[PDB]
Amino acid sequence: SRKYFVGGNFKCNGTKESLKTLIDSFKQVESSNSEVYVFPTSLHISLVKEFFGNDHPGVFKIGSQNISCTGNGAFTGEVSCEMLKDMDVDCSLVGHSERRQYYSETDQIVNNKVKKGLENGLKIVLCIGESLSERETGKTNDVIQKQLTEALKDVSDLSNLVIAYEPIWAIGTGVVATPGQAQEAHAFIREYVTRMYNPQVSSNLRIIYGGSVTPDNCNELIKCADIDGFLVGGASLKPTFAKIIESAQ
Amino acid sequence: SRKYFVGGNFKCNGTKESLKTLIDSFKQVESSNSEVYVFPTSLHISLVKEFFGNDHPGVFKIGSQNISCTGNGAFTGEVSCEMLKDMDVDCSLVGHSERRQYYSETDQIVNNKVKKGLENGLKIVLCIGESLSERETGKTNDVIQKQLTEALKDVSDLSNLVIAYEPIWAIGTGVVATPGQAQEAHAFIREYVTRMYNPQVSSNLRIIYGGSVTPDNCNELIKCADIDGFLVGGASLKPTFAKIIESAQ
Ligand code: NA
Ligand code: NA
Repeated sequence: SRKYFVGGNFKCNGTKESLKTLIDSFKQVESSNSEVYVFPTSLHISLVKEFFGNDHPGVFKIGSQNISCTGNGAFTGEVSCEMLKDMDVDCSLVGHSERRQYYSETDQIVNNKVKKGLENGLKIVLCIGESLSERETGKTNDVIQKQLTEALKDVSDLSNLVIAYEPIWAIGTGVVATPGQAQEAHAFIREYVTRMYNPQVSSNLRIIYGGSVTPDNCNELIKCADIDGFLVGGASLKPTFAKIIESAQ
Repeated sequence: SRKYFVGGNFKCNGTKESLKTLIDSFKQVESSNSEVYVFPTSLHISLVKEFFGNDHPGVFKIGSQNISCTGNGAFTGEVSCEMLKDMDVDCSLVGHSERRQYYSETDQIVNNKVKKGLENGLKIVLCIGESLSERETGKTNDVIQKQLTEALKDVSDLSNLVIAYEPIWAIGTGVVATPGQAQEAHAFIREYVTRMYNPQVSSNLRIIYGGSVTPDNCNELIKCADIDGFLVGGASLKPTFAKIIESAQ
């Protein structure tokens, strides 16, 4: 059976003081049957590693929120896979909705980043999802197919991939996603991955839910047959992120 | 008379070990009449601060290679001015040629970033410059005017601004800029700032040269009347960056 994956995307948040307090809480988490990652900002990755230190259970690992399309060189403002590996970071998000929406990350850029990450041995959390206009006009499945076809173009091996479904339509719009709707989207993603690859590959692929996750709804969502964990937003900046990890046990 | 400014842009380069060695050299620099900044990647800022420690000569300060357009929040992959201030970083590059060229930073995004940086108390190194096609078609001045007009739109106070002129036409093209050509571009920039503001403001504004700078040419360039220091690329990842600082004495 698939090992569950619980990620905490800090986004553009954190201070030295707030992260010190938060990581002190996370060090109290004694064990997990799931993979557990937190994704601080690039500015905070080394600090967060220092805060964890060695006096912890080895439940939490650290990931990046983004990776450069290129390796080292004349890429002002960018951070490369090789730099991350030097820092002992073995995972990154790619194609988060916010980067697609705000920073001109196209499907083709996302493909480039997935390939770059996987080639450098990183675990890549590929983010996909449709907007409210797309959902309301019946294009959910068209969008998921396009995003997968393009993001995974010439990507042969999914062993180090995880897919996060972001119900963009249900984030900040006043519209709310039910667990049933989440499950339906995850089942469809898995079904398309079967077509693009095969049933063995799709059966092994973790598909994590990247909508609104809190301590109040995580236990219901994780039971859904095609939901294999979470990519958590704001709830990952609170000690009760531990309750979300516990739901995945 | 203007205080000179020597910046070292590391771009997307560095490892823990290589930076440890480099900063150990930079700590040997005993004094400078110039402002001195190094701009590591965001991943490396806290480690570079560690390596300098708390008993060095106080010659070097640390800057960022980029800042977010927005403050904290749901901006995956971005690092904000407020985050930089929390880490005691007081300076950033904005509008570097590589970000304009590769990451879709328009003049309007650059304006947004200059305003956001300055409003948060950061010293902003605004980068401008024209391409080889622009230079060869006679558009150098048109391009500089446009870039300044847009980047400084509604920017009233230039006390925390520095401008870096990047002769993009002379970087990676096989075409080489002479110090005379650099001087001519710097003089034009200052002349246009006079028109946009006034001669007091333009006489106080540092305009630093962001073309090819090494220990072999820095002494000739710094003597130029309108060249007030440097934004150095690859030469800033070597101990001999110290020789470039020394040219600005
Ligand atoms: Na499940
Ligand atoms: Na000069």
